[PDB]
Amino acid sequence: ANEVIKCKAAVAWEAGKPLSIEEIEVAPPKAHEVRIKIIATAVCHTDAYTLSGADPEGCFPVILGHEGAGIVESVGEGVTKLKAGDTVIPLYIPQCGECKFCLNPKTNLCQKIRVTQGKGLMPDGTSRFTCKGKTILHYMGTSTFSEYTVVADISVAKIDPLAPLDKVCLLGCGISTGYGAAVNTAKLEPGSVCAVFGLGGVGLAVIMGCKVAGASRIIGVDINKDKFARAKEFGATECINPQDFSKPIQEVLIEMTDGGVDYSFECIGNVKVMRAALEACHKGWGVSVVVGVAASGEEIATRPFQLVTGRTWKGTAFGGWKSVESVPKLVSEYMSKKIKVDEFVTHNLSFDEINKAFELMHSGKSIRTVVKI
Amino acid sequence: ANEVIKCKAAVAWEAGKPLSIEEIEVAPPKAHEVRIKIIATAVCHTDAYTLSGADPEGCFPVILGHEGAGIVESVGEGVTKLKAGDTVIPLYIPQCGECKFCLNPKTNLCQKIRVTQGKGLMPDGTSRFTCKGKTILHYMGTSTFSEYTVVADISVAKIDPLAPLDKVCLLGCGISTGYGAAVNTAKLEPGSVCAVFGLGGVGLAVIMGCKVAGASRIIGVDINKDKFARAKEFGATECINPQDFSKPIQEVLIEMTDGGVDYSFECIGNVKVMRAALEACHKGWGVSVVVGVAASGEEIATRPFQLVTGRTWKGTAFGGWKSVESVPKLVSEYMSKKIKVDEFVTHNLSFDEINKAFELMHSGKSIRTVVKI
Ligand SMILES: NC(=O)c1ccc[n+]([C@@H]2O[C@H](COP(=O)([O-])OP(=O)(O)OC[C@H]3O[C@@H](n4cnc5c(N)ncnc54)[C@H](O)[C@@H]3O)[C@@H](O)[C@H]2O)c1
Ligand SMILES: NC(=O)c1ccc[n+]([C@@H]2O[C@H](COP(=O)([O-])OP(=O)(O)OC[C@H]3O[C@@H](n4cnc5c(N)ncnc54)[C@H](O)[C@@H]3O)[C@@H](O)[C@H]2O)c1
Ligand SMILES: CCCCCCCCCCCC(=O)O
Ligand SMILES: CCCCCCCCCCCC(=O)O
Ligand SMILES: [K+]
Ligand SMILES: [K+]
Ligand SMILES: [Zn+2]
Ligand SMILES: [Zn+2]
Ligand SMILES: [Zn+2]
Ligand SMILES: [Zn+2]
Repeated sequence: ANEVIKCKAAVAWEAGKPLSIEEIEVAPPKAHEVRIKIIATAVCHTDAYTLSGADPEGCFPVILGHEGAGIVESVGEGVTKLKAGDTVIPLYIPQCGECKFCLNPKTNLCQKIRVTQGKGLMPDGTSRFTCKGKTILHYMGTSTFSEYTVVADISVAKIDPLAPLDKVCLLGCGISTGYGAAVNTAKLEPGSVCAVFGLGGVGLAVIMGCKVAGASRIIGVDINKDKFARAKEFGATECINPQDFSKPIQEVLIEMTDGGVDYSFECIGNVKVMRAALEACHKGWGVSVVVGVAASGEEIATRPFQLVTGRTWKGTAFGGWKSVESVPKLVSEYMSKKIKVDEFVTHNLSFDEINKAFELMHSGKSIRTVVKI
Repeated sequence: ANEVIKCKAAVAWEAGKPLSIEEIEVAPPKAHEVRIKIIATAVCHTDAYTLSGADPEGCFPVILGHEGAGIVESVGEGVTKLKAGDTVIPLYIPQCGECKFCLNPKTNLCQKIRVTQGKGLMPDGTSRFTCKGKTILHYMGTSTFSEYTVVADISVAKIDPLAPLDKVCLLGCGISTGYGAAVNTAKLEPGSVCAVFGLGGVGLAVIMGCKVAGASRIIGVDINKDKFARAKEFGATECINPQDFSKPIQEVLIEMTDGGVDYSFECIGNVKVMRAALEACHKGWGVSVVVGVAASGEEIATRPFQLVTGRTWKGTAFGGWKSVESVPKLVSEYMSKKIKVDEFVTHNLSFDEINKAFELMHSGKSIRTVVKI
């Protein structure tokens, strides 16, 4: 029988405060739920955004984390596709395969459990986390900052049992998104001229995707020149710092590409840079893809003339990958050396030092920090 | 030998005043130029905007008009594809077929003569119009408000001699644009749910295109309910007036379609409605195409969230048709009865009554007025 598990977890008691390593209780999985033992997890800007209290959708107390990889500890009633021991990756974008969205080839945004997930609850409307007598909320349907988490069965990707979990946990978000933005959303053709704004883990994954697709030019853009070396290693043909120019970055890109790039990607979350990314696109056929998540309230803008004269403005969520069916394949692409993963890991920490990952992220000195549970 | 031609034309001496029927001189065609005898010309809000004086690029004196059909009166040196007698349609969007744009399948925006055309001049930098001792400027590279006009040899579509010129003159603008917006820019699939904002000639052509593509639902939107009857005749499954609802129009549409439309088309030129059109699109795969030409300086806006969650913002110019090769085919589709043209004509006038065409536009009681030269 599946019992209540007593384990450690990094709890976010309140907005604006660091995470606290607490002893918590994890209820057994109910019908169509899966309990997972998290082996490794990474931290992303989104976890920090929610933690800051700036996220109008954020609620506390809560167990954050959405970039993890683990092993199935037990499954609830009705679950047959998964079993104890399976190697998996929690998914914040599920795939029920039955809804209006899963049935449509043009999207990956399953809506089956979005309502409850937004409230930090399981599909049945309750939470499996408790701590010191209080209910602790789930986050993005994953809550990877715990030794053991419980997710909806449609929020799980079964992967290659040989994949090193302290590496593939990154496919839970950043890598997959940037890579998918290039090959799924933009679908850039061989020989394309591209520009990538923001050279963090996401931008690097975009560059990686542009190289896989055979781009002829990949121009990285970042105000932090320390990001350049790794950008080139990933495939950037050149990097520029908007701070070195006196004219708008879009004019610079237009100037160095004889009209503008074929595809641009904003991987920062700056509405002003998003406009520049669109305007840096070549007249007639340029396509700009928004990947960054802007603070709530912020709006993007430009003159309709930009679209009338040929440019297209797109966006992407988790690289457009239908999660459950795609993630296993991304793991296989990693195992076969088609895509990189290890190269995104810049720092490693133990669970007790989880807050240092947030510090490294804000010091701007890391791409991705993997936390060993 | 080609001599100077004295003829009648509707001259716009200054902004904010009615066109003046004058006698003018039309120089012969220089190298790579074609002089055309205009048989019929229509009028649309773009001609009126320039005349209003609100166009930051409107210069006077000028001979307006960009919707025409006629016969080649004579050609200049080096012109061998066209000859006197050919039936043709002048094009404000040329097709040199040799520039980077004409060679790229994703666009129809030939740039070979845009600079001079924008200055109301032929490619050689001069004008062929004179009147009362004053040089008169060309307009949109067509100047169809004259018995005779001269245009670049790459601004000409050779069409079926049997086509009725007082009809196909509308294919030089509105009809082609709306139709193309649906089948070239949107490329909507059979069964698509569509919304068309603005039911003028452009919107009706979009509806016509949606029907040809096999759209399942076509919702027409306009603040003037008198535009509804004809919209339904063209294929709209229903029409709604934004004024009849207290909620923003995009909220009404989302409600009416269980999520939003698959494709929306803005055929007005109102940035606020352009935003509504985008937000009225369905999450995950919705696509909005801006067809309307907004006033200078105005800009469109929305929250990047809209793009990140699946929507796409596009625009179109002359329906994306590579002008020289497409117009003849569009004429053929009309001849074959695949598309409508005659149904767009709401009024007919003689050349001397040309100003009345503008009066009809202001009263909002016309789609297209055809002026017989
Ligand atoms: N759409 C999605 O599904 C999805 C998925 C994951 C992440 N994201 C978003 O992607 C964005 C990037 O994630 P990340 O982990 O790579 O973040 P990151 O902070 O590590 O990288 C962002 C980079 O932007 C650079 N930058 C900041 N201002 C700049 C400017 N004005 N011009 C050029 N560069 C500038 C920074 O130096 C940094 O290197 C974030 O907004 C994240 O929330 C979106
Ligand atoms: N992109 C192109 O290549 C291209 C080509 C031709 C025309 N255009 C532009 O297309 C637009 C329309 O051309 P047209 O000939 O059909 O003009 P039109 O005036 O005949 O049509 C405009 C319609 O929009 C309706 N309308 C006005 N405000 C509205 C609102 N708030 N909500 C709903 N409907 C509203 C008007 O009542 C009218 O029925 C103009 O901007 C024109 O310049 C663009
Ligand atoms: C770590 C980055 C995660 C941010 C995810 C961005 C994806 C937005 C889609 C969520 C909205 C929806 O599913 O209806
Ligand atoms: C009849 C009015 C239509 C006016 C056309 C609007 C399209 C503007 C695009 C300009 C073309 C270019 O810059 O190459
Ligand atoms: K593509
Ligand atoms: K399409
Ligand atoms: Zn992340
Ligand atoms: Zn689903
Ligand atoms: Zn017109
Ligand atoms: Zn050209």
